[PDB]
This record gives sequence, structure tokens and C-alpha cells, in this order.
Amino acid sequence: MQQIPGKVDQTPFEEDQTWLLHSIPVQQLEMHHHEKDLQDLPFINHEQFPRSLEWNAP
Amino acid sequence: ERRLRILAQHRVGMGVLKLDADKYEDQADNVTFGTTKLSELLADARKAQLGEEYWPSVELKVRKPSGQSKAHYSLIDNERIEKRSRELYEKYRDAKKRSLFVTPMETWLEVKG
Amino acid sequence: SSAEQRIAGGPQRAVIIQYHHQPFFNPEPRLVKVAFQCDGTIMEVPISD
Amino acid sequence: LEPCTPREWLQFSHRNLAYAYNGALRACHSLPSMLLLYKEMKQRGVKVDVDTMNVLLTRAARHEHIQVDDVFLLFDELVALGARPDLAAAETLHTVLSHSASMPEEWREARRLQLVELYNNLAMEEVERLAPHRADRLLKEQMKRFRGNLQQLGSGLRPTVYCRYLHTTHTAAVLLEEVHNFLWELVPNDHPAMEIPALQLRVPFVASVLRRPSVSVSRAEFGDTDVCAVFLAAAERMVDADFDDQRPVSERRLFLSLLTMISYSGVLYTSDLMAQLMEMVKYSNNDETRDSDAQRVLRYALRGSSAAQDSASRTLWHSVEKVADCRVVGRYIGARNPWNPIRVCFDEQGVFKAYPTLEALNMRWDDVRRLIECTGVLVTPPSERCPQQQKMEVFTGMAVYLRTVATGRRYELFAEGYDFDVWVRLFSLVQEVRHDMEKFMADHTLQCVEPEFECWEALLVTLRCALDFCVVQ
Amino acid sequence: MQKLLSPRTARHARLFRLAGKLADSGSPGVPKSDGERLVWVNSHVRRDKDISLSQEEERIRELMMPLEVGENSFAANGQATHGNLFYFREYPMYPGEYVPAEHNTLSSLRD
Amino acid sequence: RATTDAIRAAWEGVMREDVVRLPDVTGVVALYLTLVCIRESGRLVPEELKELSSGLEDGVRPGVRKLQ
Amino acid sequence: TVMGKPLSLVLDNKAWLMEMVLMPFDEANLDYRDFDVHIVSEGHAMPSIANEIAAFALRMAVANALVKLIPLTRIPLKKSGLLSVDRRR
Amino acid sequence: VSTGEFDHPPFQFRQRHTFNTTPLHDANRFGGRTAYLKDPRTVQFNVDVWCAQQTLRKRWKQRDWEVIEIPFRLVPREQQRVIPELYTDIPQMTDPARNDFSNIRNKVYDREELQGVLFPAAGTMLYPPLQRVDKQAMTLDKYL
Amino acid sequence: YDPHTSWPHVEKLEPWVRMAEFWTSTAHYEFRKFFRVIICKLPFQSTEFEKRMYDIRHWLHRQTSCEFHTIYRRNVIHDSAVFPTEHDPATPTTHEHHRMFSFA
Amino acid sequence: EFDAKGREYVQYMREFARFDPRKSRGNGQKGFPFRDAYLTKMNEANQKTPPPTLETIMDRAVREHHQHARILSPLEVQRDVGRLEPIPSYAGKINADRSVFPFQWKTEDWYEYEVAKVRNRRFVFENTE
Amino acid sequence: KSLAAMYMRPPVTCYTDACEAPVAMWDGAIPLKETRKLKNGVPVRTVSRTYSHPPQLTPTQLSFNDINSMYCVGNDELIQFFPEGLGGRVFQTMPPGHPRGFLYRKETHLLNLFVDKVQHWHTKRSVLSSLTNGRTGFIVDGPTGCGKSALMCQVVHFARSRNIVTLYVPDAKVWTHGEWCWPSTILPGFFDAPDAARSFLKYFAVANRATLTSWKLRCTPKDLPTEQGERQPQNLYELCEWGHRAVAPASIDRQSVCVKFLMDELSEEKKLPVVIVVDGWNLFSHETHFRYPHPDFLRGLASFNESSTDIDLYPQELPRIPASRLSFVRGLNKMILSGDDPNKFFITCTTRDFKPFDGISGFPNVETDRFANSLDEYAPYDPEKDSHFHPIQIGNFDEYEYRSFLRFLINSGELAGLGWGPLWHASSDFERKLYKIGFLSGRNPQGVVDHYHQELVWRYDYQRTRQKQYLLKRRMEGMSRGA
Amino acid sequence: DKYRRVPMLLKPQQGGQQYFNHFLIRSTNDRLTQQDVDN
Amino acid sequence: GVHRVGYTHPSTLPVPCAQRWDLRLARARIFQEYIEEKAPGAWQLEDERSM
Ligand SMILES: Nc1nc2c(ncn2[C@@H]2O[C@H](COP(=O)(O)OP(=O)(O)OP(=O)(O)O)[C@@H](O)[C@H]2O)c(=O)[nH]1
Ligand SMILES: [Mg+2]
Repeated sequence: MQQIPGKVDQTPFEEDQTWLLHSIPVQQLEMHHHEKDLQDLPFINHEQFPRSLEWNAP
Repeated sequence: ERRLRILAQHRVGMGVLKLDADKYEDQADNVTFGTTKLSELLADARKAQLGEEYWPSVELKVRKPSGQSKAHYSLIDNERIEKRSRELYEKYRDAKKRSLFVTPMETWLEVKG
Repeated sequence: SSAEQRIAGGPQRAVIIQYHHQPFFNPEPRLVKVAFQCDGTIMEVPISD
Repeated sequence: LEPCTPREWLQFSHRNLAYAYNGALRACHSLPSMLLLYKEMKQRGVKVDVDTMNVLLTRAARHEHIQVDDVFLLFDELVALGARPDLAAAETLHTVLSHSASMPEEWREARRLQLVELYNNLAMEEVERLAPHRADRLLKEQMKRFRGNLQQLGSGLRPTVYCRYLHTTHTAAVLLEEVHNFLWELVPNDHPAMEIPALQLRVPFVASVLRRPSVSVSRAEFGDTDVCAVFLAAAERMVDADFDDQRPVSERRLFLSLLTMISYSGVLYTSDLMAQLMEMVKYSNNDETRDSDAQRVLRYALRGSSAAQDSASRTLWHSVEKVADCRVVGRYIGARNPWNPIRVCFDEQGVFKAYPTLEALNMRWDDVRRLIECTGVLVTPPSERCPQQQKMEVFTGMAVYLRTVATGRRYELFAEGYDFDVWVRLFSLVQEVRHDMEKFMADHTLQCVEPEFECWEALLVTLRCALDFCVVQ
Repeated sequence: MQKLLSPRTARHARLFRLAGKLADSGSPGVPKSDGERLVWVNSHVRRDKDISLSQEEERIRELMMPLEVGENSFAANGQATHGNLFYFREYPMYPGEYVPAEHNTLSSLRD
Repeated sequence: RATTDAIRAAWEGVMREDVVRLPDVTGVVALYLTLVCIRESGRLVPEELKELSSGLEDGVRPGVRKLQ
Repeated sequence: TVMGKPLSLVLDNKAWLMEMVLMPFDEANLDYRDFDVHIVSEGHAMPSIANEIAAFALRMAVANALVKLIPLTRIPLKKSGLLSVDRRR
Repeated sequence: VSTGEFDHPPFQFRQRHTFNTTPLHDANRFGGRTAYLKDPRTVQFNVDVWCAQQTLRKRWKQRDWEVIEIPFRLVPREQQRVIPELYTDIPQMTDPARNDFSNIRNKVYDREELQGVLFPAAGTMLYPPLQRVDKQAMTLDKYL
Repeated sequence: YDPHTSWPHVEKLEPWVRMAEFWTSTAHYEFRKFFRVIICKLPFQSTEFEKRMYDIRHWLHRQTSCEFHTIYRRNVIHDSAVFPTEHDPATPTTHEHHRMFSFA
Repeated sequence: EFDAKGREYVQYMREFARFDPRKSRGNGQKGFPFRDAYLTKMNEANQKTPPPTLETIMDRAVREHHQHARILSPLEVQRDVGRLEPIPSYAGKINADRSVFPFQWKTEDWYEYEVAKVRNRRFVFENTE
Repeated sequence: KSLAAMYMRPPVTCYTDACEAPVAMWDGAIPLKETRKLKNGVPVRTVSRTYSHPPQLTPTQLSFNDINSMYCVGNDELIQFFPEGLGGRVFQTMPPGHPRGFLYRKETHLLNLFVDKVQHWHTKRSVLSSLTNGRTGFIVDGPTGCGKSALMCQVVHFARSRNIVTLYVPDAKVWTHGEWCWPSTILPGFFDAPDAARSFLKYFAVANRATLTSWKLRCTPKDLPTEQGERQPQNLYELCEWGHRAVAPASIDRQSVCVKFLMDELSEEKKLPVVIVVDGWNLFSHETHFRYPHPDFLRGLASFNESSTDIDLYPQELPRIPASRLSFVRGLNKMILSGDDPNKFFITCTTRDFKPFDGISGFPNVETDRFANSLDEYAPYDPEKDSHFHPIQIGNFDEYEYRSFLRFLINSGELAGLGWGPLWHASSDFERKLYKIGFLSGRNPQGVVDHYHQELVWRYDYQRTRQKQYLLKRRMEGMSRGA
Repeated sequence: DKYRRVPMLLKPQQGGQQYFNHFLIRSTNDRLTQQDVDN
Repeated sequence: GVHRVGYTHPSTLPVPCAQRWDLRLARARIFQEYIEEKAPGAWQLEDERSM
């Protein structure tokens, strides 16, 4: 990972207790993704055209 | 080639530099956009021909100092540390006549208010 | 040894020793075991050549 | 039936069709009828088994208008196809041959030789099959059957089969019984023999019938080589394995029984068998009998055959293969016990009558050197059967002899109560042996002779004992 | 007293001689020092002694072996509920197994 | 120190093709190539074929499996 | 080796799972040391296959490979039922 | 291969603390971090985040080297080549010519080997020369 | 289906399958659409062949559709004049110049 | 003949036998070698094939020499007790090397192989000379 | 067959012979043979065990011919020579009442002879230097469960039976990965592990009472703090006793002084051969999981909202304290790197008991986790580069060692009465067990032990079923014939 | 039935097929031994 | 391990070489890559479920 030089930063931790006790919120509302939103849900999954999932763009 | 491969992170694979131009709604626009981007990438890559300063550095996973080197961490300032310890034992012995439990913060470690 | 890939030569007369017609015995590119008249050397030549 | 659906394709198989075709062949009643079925078997890809061979051979030999040439040709075609010959088919062909006398004698002898080879192959393969199951009794009975079947043809079971079977044996009773049976099969049933007590067996005299050149001469031309090789196989099997018996039999008794067998057979001995016999007595754990065993075996080795008659053949054999070579003499020096009141060497065909201390040990060592000289094996020219490396056994045996006087034990306190002068003479002996080793190595360096680990270690042990003597002094 | 290194029996000596022959032949995987060769030979003869021990152990256990539901022996194999569910054949299955034909029958056919 | 970067890069460019098809050349140049390659084959072929050999290539490649 | 790792590590050092993989050799009267095998998984990939159904599949694959290597091994294996396929989902 | 649990247990009823079962969301499953816990999808996503955290921490503790960027000239011959970026070409072997078949990307160089290029200003060997044992010397291991 | 035997060759492509489960007591019904790719590799650009290939959709089979993928070699110039190589400026760019909404 | 998987893996092995990273340029997933063999070659621990155990050598030599009965291969022993087949040409002729078979590899190298194979799907230069 | 009643116990001579159990337990597990002798009558019957326990021999009595053989050590000798314990998993096989077995490998013989020379080193100095290539000792490396800990235990046994000063450090994690770390009272910038230090001092003193009692302290202040009634220490044994025998927390600061002076005096000594054996030298080589305290805890604070400190808000990761900064390891390194001390021999071994990680990792369920007490150290280790000792590579058992070890395990467990016993007929024979366990373990020692235990679970062994079927059929047909 | 899907060869799941030949050969050997004892 | 990320100008090194942060900024210029300044160095998680 290339961090902006001169910026104070912390390398990923090596202990389980650090990750456990550190303040990371848990996901509570619905999940959002920058491109899986057009495809509404896993059970809905809107598709544009019936192209093969193996289809390759040249 | 090194500089161009570094600048084209995932755009290069198995010896082929590939660029998917889809910015515009027309393939006639995307051909021009891709041509411009290829020319810019090539021009920036050719900076490696100006001088060595433009040759990208190689990333070598340099090991941490080995155990043999780490051993000398115990011997750095060996004589001075021995002198200090022999001097400090006197202070420890004197302090033991006043407190049941002597403390490094009392002997050498600096814990202030 | 300095060639990045095969080098083709002139078409010489030769005789076929064998030819594995099975795809699993000739993965792409296909090869043919052929013996050349000059020097009697046997080589696996690409089918295209 | 031709398989049409995949369910029948899951059941179709050529080797399994062999079963149905064997059944139809057995059901058939006429050889001419079985011929069409067998022709169709061959036209199809049906794998020809051993049951088809048995059936065709039997129903053909019992057919009337057959020819023995065609019976044997059908057997040849079956074996050329993937058919395994069996004892039953071998017996059928054997009876057919023995009853076929109208054919030319050349053909009859050729087919007799073929059938001899067939019996030998069957015996070999069955020995191999029954080896792992530890079925010594069943294997012995099967070997009885094969031996009886070869007797009619005259030629007996061959020494290679006998050697493998003996190396595979598991108990002394059958090992000795099979050596005995080989000796008796090598001779006619009315041949004279010597009875061996405690075994209730008779060893026949076989050198009377063994082949001899009768006249350069080759070592392989003498038939004694195969018999001595089977004896060597028995000795090797004895050494390299443990027997299990409801009543265990002793090592010394078994070794003496084998010695008596070879002695009464009275066959010319070989360096290999003599050295193998001597190894056991050298490494024997009994002290008050190993000297007697060693002198007995050395007497046998020097005599050559221990045979009463035909002294010219023993001289010829000695000129041929040099019995009692360096390996045997080195093992003899290693086996002979120091301070034993028996003569170490032989004088003018010495029966080793007896000895009349520091001077006693000096006499023993000088007699050992005289024995080495009289055997004169250090002059023998190196050969391909025996390279120079064997010659190191003499120095190894001498070093072990010195070790045995250094310590009162042998492969079982630092040392005993001796004289300081005795230990000085022992140190001198160690030094002179060390230096004769140097002369030997310098002489034969052109093949890079190498000392034995026992030879090197015995000197170290003798020096350790001498040093302990010095320390206690 | 110091124990002597050399082979202590004829079988030991013969195995050491074979090991030396193999080393001279230079087949892969063989050692080159006599001490490790002697270690190899000693371990092999000890293994043979152990194998003979196992043979005698099994032959004694064959006669000590239980066959009735008793103390620490019991038919949890459904023989009481289901019965004899395991097959057991006394004939060699032709292609795989082999047992020599009986000599009474051999002689009968030959005669 | 042998040849300039231009010639070197030209050489890799020539040899880097998918298939390095050899060029057709004039007769005089073909004669020159034949003669110079005859001169050079001696330096490459082993001593046992430096004079007599059943072919110009004989000895150039060691592993060539012949027929007989 | 199952998918590039030793069996004792793939099946998490569980005796009751690896003995199924051994079974085709024993039923065939064969030494497992005379053969070296590699098992590749084309099914649903999972971090750990240390279970009885996966062991069953591995045993069946080994048995089929042994059958095709040496046909006469098919006799004891089919009789033992290592060639038979369960149909349970 | 990993024997740790990756999925969250399903909820089809209220469990109890029994011989073969334990209460859902107890302080035993994921190191006691289930005290933060609804929807199986979001719960599984949180468990996936925790598992990724564990993977990362162990993957970083396994890392004993450092990635100093060295100029091309002051570099070993094996690294004086063109190295494709990750996931761009086939895993590259260091040098098949010298029988070195090993992922070049995973090569690690001992710090007491580049003191000639690192720390060129310090004329004293900050790290003493690496002691290498002699293989061609009779030692206790080679004595038997 | 073999490139070695015929020209052009047909290669298979995985059918697009979309299963849907809905109330009826539930039912599973899936839409399916099967594909086949015809590949023609020519050692030259023939606009006549491109025309005759494009004209296929007019007599395509009933209720069957087609789409065309073209991969052709094209010459591209790198004009070093409009795109030159220059020394890296005296004051180099920092991360502020590549900030959010910096592209505009 | 061969079954589907046998044919598939025979083709894989032939491809790897004629594989070349230089000839695998400008190509998609078809340029990646036979994963298992390639990673086994790359793994260093497999670059050292242990020699036969001292016990194996001792037993083989004892049966070869002290007993005049060579040890036969499992492919060379005759199993059909009623038929005699011809020994295959490959019976005991295939040397055992750990760098060729069986396939052992490092987990990170396998991960990189898989990710690169799935990501270089469309990095193919279809039109070539 | 009931030859059990006819069996009479042999005469007890050693703890191993005392480990024998009632005949009812091992009747059939160890079948009894019968030997007929002709003593004062042609018929006699001596029912004896087919298998006897491996001999209980001293390291002096062990010989070259014993290579790849199993011997035993009496419980009294074990307690005498190992007060600190048996690091690693070696005591896994020695429950109460079990014989304390030990394999004698080629490496074990080499080490025994090397310690024999160390017993009189000053004369054999050239031999020792040639053996170690001049390095100050050996380090033993190899795969997991390979036998490094067992070899170090055997080395300590050899040295302490030969009466040489031995510093045995089992489970070097007790020192590096200890419970809590404390800065050294008298060494500035150096840290302690007081619990491990006090335990080590107790066990070392009790182990080496004789030589330590005969010892005379050379460089040690004799004004050491002392409570009423206790005599000032005059020998190294009394120094260790003063260090480790004290009331808490007065022991925490006393142990640091004791260990510092003990290390100084051991470094000074130049006449007695001192063997230092440590299990897991890589731990003492690279680092300890303890970190340096945050400087806020040292600087001091008045109120929390004043300084805006985040010590109780966010955890951090201070640099890990390297193992070189401990006082015990400081003494060891001082003695190691500093030449002019050909008196101490470091026979160390590495460890590989780290938790596993193979690309992905979830959470190991607590109840089913055989790596619960494994080390969180996934970094690689190379003994040659990470230490000054001469590396010795061990591998898995070869068939000879494996056969001997499994024979001892199974037969002695059953004889002592902890195996199948009356249920021996439920388990396959020794040859099948050997073949299967060899397959399952790859002849790895730890794997062999684990699968010997797991053999309780085998479900695809039909040998005994078929044997019972065949013998029952044979008996039934015999009875039918008899009828 | 609950286990209708499993094969009949797996219902009892016979095992130990490698011992039958050994048992046949040992029975024949013991028969020969008994005959010899009788004689 | 809390730290401050560093940077060496090509001029300062004994032999200059194009730095990786410079290459990163060149890539950002060419491809208009927005670089989030507050991206944490500790939070580098990969979705193992897919990778
Ligand atoms: N009695 C005895 N047990 C041994 C011997 N070698 C290995 N073991 C067994 O192996 C088990 C594991 O101990 P080691 O192999 O020494 O463990 P290690 O060598 O320190 O390797 P790690 O576990 O990775 O630290 C012990 O429980 C022993 O029972 C041996 O020579 N004698
Ligand atoms: Mg350990």
C-alpha cells in the first residue's frame, strides 16, 4: 500500500486483541455496493440482456 | 518496458498492453480516447530513456536483521552497561533497607509526576 | 538458442514416421515425426510446416 | 450374446467370456465339436485361460484320430496365446509323450526337453507363490509331486530351483530333508549310502555318478560345483534366518548334521562352501567345541573331498579351484582359540595332535605364520571370481587372534592376569602385523586393497587392553 | 571394558558383506562409512528378530483367541438382531486367488 | 563492446518474431554465405569430424536421433 | 497428496478419514509405498474437506485409479464395495 | 487449508446450553466478539470481516522482511530483469537456467548482504559479516 | 467443430439460464438461451466478406438472433510532437492535484 | 481406449511436456502451463527426491543376491493365475522424482496462479503472424 | 488356553520391572510362551512372557550397538535429573506408572560421545573444536514433532548422569512468551521474566546441588540484602537459594540480582565444562511477544482530558522487545559471542510448535483445537543465519527406529496395563498396526504417538473379524468331525 | 426405506478380501499336517 | 506500529531511480485516479470469500 508521504499512519496489527478492542463499527443497515445497486438484490438481480456469463468482450 | 508495466498496473497481462475504451457512447469516440491514452502512457513511459533517474526502482523484500546480528543488541555498550549496573546495585541495596519491595522506577527507570 | 520462437527452413523431402491423430496425444500446436533424406535426421515438425 | 445396451456393456468382458466358452467346451462331447467352438473363441477376442487348455488337451488326448504332433501344437498355440500352463496340463502332455513312441526320436527328445523345462518353470513359479504364505509343508508336498514327475523323464529338479527353495525354507527338518532328497534324486534308488544317526536318514554317494572331464580343464566342467552350491545355499539359509519349531533344535547339532551330510556325500568341496562353513564356527558362541569344529572343517578343506577313493580327482580339483583359500584360512585363524592345547597348524598332514606361556604364545604365533606360508595363498594371482580383497581375511583373522589373547571374552574387566613381558610380546606382534599390512598394501596398491573394519578394530582393542595393563601397573 | 564395534555374529557379518558389496556397486541411497553400515546391519537384524517375535505372538494369540460372548467379548455385530451378515468363501475365486489342485485328483485323472 | 545498441536491438527484433522466416537473397550473397559457413563449420564440429563427415551438419548438434 | 498438500494435513491428521484412502490398497493386497498418488478436487471448493463424505469420495477415486492401473485388482475392490457409488444428497 | 469456522450458525429456533449444543451468540464462538450481535446476511458479512482481519494479521506477522526500493544498478542479477506486476503473467520462476525454480516475487534477501548498497555512507560494518557453516568439513553430523 | 478440419469452425458457449422461483406451494421455472460462436480467421481485411457476413441477419433462422465481434489489426501512430517526453517539472505534483473532483 | 478424465490429463501432461513460457506470450489462459506440474516444479522442497530407505535397499539386495529371487514390480507380477499377460513397457521404467509427481506446491503460489489465470482471460492477441 | 494361572512373576529389580500389571490385564495382549527344561526331571514347564520391557540402562552403559534401540530410565533417575521438567511433549508418553522409555538414535549416540568428551574437554579441546567447526555448540533443527525436544532431554540426561553443570531451559516460551514482563532492577534497558527466573533458579539449584555447593563465588558482592536469620550466600547453590527462596513481592527484585550475578560468575568460570541446553533457541534469538510500555505510563499524568492521551481510547503496537534485551539471554549471548571461553557448550534445539496458517484462517473452536497452546509465531526461521551454533538436521524416523519405537509403545503400554488388554482381540496385529500407522504418520514421531492413540478409532480393519470367522468355522468343522 | 439408495455391496460392506487366499492355503497346509500326524 | 510514511527524492540517493510514489502520481495523472488522503494503512482487508 502506497500511503501519502509525510502522513502519520499505522501498519495493520499483528495481534487479535488489537483488532478486537479497536473501535470498528459493525454493519447494521443494508449493504451498498457501487455497482451491485442496479442489480437490486441477489434474489432479484436485474439483467440487461440474456448474455452468457461465459461471454467474453473481444 | 519496466516503467510502462508499472504505470499500467492491470492494463498489461501476458505481454499484451490492453485498454478498454468505453468512456463515450460512441465507438468512434472511444477509439480516439483510447488512442490518446495510449499515446500519453507511451510518452510517460519513454521518460526511462532520458536518464537513469527515470528508471523505476526495484522492490526487493529485504529481510530483517538475522538472529546473529540481533545477538549483538545485548552487547552494545557492554562495558558501560556493566559499570552502570555495578554502580546501581549499591543504590538498590541502600533502598532495600527502607522498602520491602524495591522498584526499577526507584533505581533507574524515570517515572515522574 | 537466441531465437525467441521456432525458425522455419526450406521445404525438404522427408518421410512420416508417425502422426498421433488423437487430440490428447497432439495438443496444439500439432506435431509430426518426420525423417529427412539429407542427414537422415528425425524431428517433430509442426503440422503447418 | 452381442452387447447392445449399456446395461449389457457393463457386463460384457472378454476374460469373463472365457468362462462361458470353457463351460461350453466342457459340455461338448466330441473333439470335432469342440474344434469349431475353439476356432470361434480365437476368431473372437476371447482371452484363452488355463481351463480351456485343460479341457482341450484332455478331450483331444482321449480322442481317437488325433496325432501327438497336433496335441503338442495345440498346447503350443495355447501357451502362445495368453494361457498359463498348469500342473494338470503338464501331466496330460507328459502322459501323451510317454505313450507316444511311433514318432521320430529327435522329435520325442525335443518335446521331452520342452516338458522338462515346463516342469521346472511350474516348480519355480509355485515355490514363489507359496513362499509368502509360510506353507512349507504344502510346498514340500508339491515339490514331491514335481520331483516324482521329473523322475520318469530322468532329469531332476535343477540346482537353481533347489537353491531358491532352500533359501525360502523355514524349518530345519524340511531344509535337511530337501537337501537329502536332492542328493537321492541325483542318484538311482539302489545306490549305496551312509546312514546318519540322530536323523534316521541316508546320504547317498553322488560323486560316483557326477560328471567329470575324464582327462586345459575348466572349474565349471566339474559337476561337484552344483552340489557344493546347493550345500552353500543350505549353509547360508541356516545362518541368515531363525527357525521356529515346537521342539527347537540346536545350532551346533544342525551344523554338525550338515557337515556329516556333505562328508558322507563325499563330493569335492569349493572355497565358497568352505569359507561359509568356517564363518559359522568363527562366529560361534560355544568355546569348548568351536576349536574342534574349526579343525574338522580345515581338515575337510585341505583334503578337498574327504572321499575314500579316486585321489587323482582331488588333486585335479585342487589344481583347478584352490580349496582352502585366503578367506578360509583367515576365518580359521579367527576361529582358533588361543591357549587351547591343540595344534594351530598342520604338520605333514597334521591331525593337530597337541602342544608340548610366553614361549608357548611365541610358538603359536610362529606356527600361524608357518600355516599362512604353507597354504601359500598370499602369492595367489588375483582373478575375477576372487579379487585381492579376500586376501585381507588373513590379517583380519590374525588381528582377531591377538584380540582374543588381549581379552578373555570374544564377542560377549579390561584384561586378565598376564605378564608384562607377555604384553610386550603382544605389542611387538601388533606392530609387526601392522607393518606386514603396510608391505601388503604397498605391494598390491595397483588395485587399492583396503583393510577390514574388524582388522583395524582388533588392533585398537588390543592396544586398549595393553594400555589398561600399563595403567594398573 | 569397552564393547567392540565389529559384527558379533555370522548373520551380521554376511549382511555387512552384502552392504559393502552394494556400496562398491555404488547404487543410490547407500552409505559410505563402515560405522553407519554396521548401524544399518544391526538395525536390520533387530528388525528381523522383531518380525519373528510378531510371528510367534500371532501364532500364540491364534489359540488364545476368544470365540464366545463372554467377559470383554461380545457380538455387537448384529449377529443377534440380523444374523450372519458377513460372507466367507472356501473356494479361490478363479482369476485372483490360487490353491494347488489336490494330488488324489491329479493322480486319478492321470491314471 | 562488440556491436552498437542499434545493431543489437535490430538483432533481437529480428529473432523475436513469432516465426523467424529466413530471407531469400541474391546469388552472389548466397555464395558468400555458403562459403563462410563452410569455413565456420570446422570450428564448431568436433575433432572427430573436423575433416571427414557424412554431411555438413554432422556433429553440430549432439542429440540428433538418426535412423539405422 | 490431495490438492498439493500431504494427506495427513489435508484430512487434519484424522485416523478415521485417511484409513478409507488406505483401504483400496489393503483390499487389493498391495503396498501403498509402491505407488504415489495425487487427488484433484473438481467439486465445491471448501477450506476443509475433513469429513466422512469427502473421505468416501477420495477412497472411491483411489479405488478406480487402482482398478485402471492393474485390472485384476477390480476383483477384491468390487467385492469390498469400493467401486459402488452412494446416491445420497 | 483451515480448520477454523467461517460461517455463522443458522437460526431456526432458540437453542439451549446442552451436551451437543451451545446458545447462539455466546462468548465462545468468534473470540467473544459476538457481543456486538438480526439479518443472517449482515451477520455473515460481519463474520467475514472478522475472518479477513484474522487472515491479515497472521499474514502480516508471517512477514519478516521489508520492501526497501533499491535502484536497478545496485541489485542482484536475478532481479536485474523485467518483473511483471502481480497477476499479470504466469508465476515467474527466478532462474530456470541455473536450476533455481522458485517464485521470484517471494524472494527475500538477508539484510547482512546488501550493506554494500544500503548504508554506503557508513564505513563501519553496522551488521557483522554473516557466519556461514562449512559443508565440506568433518563435523559431528558427518562423523556417522 | 474442429478448427483443423473445417473453416470456419463452431465453438460452444455456455447457455444463459435464469431460474425464477415464485408462488403457485412454490414453482421453479427457468428462462434459457443457447449460444453458438462461429469463428472466421482471415489473413486480410475483406470489406466484401464483412458485408456478406453482416447480411446474414436478414435470412437468419426463425426466432434466432446474432451479434458480431470484430478484432482487426489497425495502425496507430504515437506522434512524439503532440505527445513529447519532458523532464519531470521542478515543482512536482502532490496528492492535492489528484483530489476528489480534481479530474474536472 | 481412455476415459474422459484419462484423456484430459494425458493431454495436460503432453501440453506441459511441450510447454515453454516464451511460447506462452500474447496468449490468454491457454498460455498458462499445467498448473499442478508447473507448481510442483516451482516448489523447492520437491527439488530433492529422497533415495530409497536403507531398509528398502537391504531387502531388495537380500532378495536379489542372498536368495536369487529378484523383487518384481506390482505391474510386473502376474496376477491372473490362469493366464499369462505380457509385461507393459512402463513396468518399473518410470523414475520417481518429487518435482514431477506427485504434485506438491506452495499455497501462495497456487493462489497467485489461480488469480492470474482468471484475470488474464481476455489478454489474448488473436491476430498474429 | 489359560496359561495365566501357571505364570509366576519375575523378580522385581527396577522401576521398569515394577511397572508390570496383573496377568488378567495383559493375558493375550502379551501371550505367554512355555519353555520345558530338564532340571531334576525331564519334564518342566516355565510359562514366560514373549516380550519383556526394554532394559533400564545408564548413558555410560549405552553403547554403539544400541543405536535404534529403546532403553528406559527409572523414575528415581528421572526425578533426580529433571527437576525443571521435560520440555515440549516428551513427558506425553510417561504417565504415572508407565516406564520412561527413550530411543537411542545415531544422533543420540553422537551427542552422548560428545558429552563424554566434554566431561574431559581440556584434553580433547582439538577434538571438540573440529567436531563443532570451532562454533560454540550445536543447534538442532528439523520438522515438527521430529524429536528435537526428546534429544535435548536425552542430552541433559547424559550430562547430569556424568555429573557436569547443566543449564537446561525447557519450553523457552516460559521465558520469551512468558506471563508478564518486568524491567530489570539493576540492568538499565533490560527486562526480566520473574516467574520463569525464580522457577529456573529453584530447579537449577536442586539439580546441581553437588557442584554448586562445592562452588565458590568469585565476583559477587557479599553485602547482598538479607532478612533476619538467613545466612549470606557463600557458594553458587546458596546464591541461587537466596535468589529464588523469598516472600513475594521481595522475590521479584531479588531474582534479577541473583540471575545477573549468576550469569556474571558463570561467564567468569573457565575450568568446569558447563553444558547449556535450551529448547527452542529461535525464541531466544528473534523476539518476545512483550512490547515496550507506552511512554505515557512512565511520564505521569494529572488529568485525562488535559493531555488528550488516547492510551485508554485506542490500542497500539509498540515495537516488540527483542530477546537479546532480557538479562538471562544477555548472559547467554555475552558468553556465546565473547570468545576466550572454551568452557561452555551450547547444545540447543529449535521448536516448530507454532499455530498453523495456510493462506486463510477463521476462528478455531475452543473445544476442538489441538493448537490451543501453540505459539503465535508464523515467521520463518533459518538456524544457520539466525544463530552462531552448528546446525544439525533431523528427519522423521526411518523404518528401523519407527519399528522399535512403536513396538515399545504398544507392547509396554499393554504390559503396564493401559492398552487394549483383555480387548486385544478387537485390535489388529502388530504388523497391520505398524503398516497402517506408518502410512498415517509418515514415520513422524509426534504423528506416530498421535496415531497410536487414535488407533482406538480405526473402523476399517477387518482382519480380526475374518480371523474370528475362520477360526470359529475351523472349530465347528472339527467338532462335527469328532461327533 | 431410509437407506434404499445405498448399494447392496455397501449394506454389509464386506472387507478383508486379502485374507481368504491365506486362509485357504493355511487350511490345506494344516490338513496335510494332520494327515502326517495320523501317519 | 504507528509511524510516519517517508519519501526520498531521487537526487538524495547515491544513484537516482524513479520513486514509486512518483510513479503512483504519474499513474494518477494519466488515469485520473482520485487518491483518498485519509485511507487507513491498517485497514487492508481482502474478501477471501472471492479471492
Ligand atoms: N521416547 C522418545 N520419544 C521421542 C523420540 N523422538 C521423538 N519422540 C516423540 O516425539 C514427541 C514430540 O517431541 P519432539 O519430536 O522432540 O518435538 P520437537 O522436536 O521439539 O518438535 P516441535 O514439536 O515442533 O517443537 C514426543 O512426545 C516424543 O514422545 C525419542 O527419541 N524417544
Ligand atoms: Mg519441542
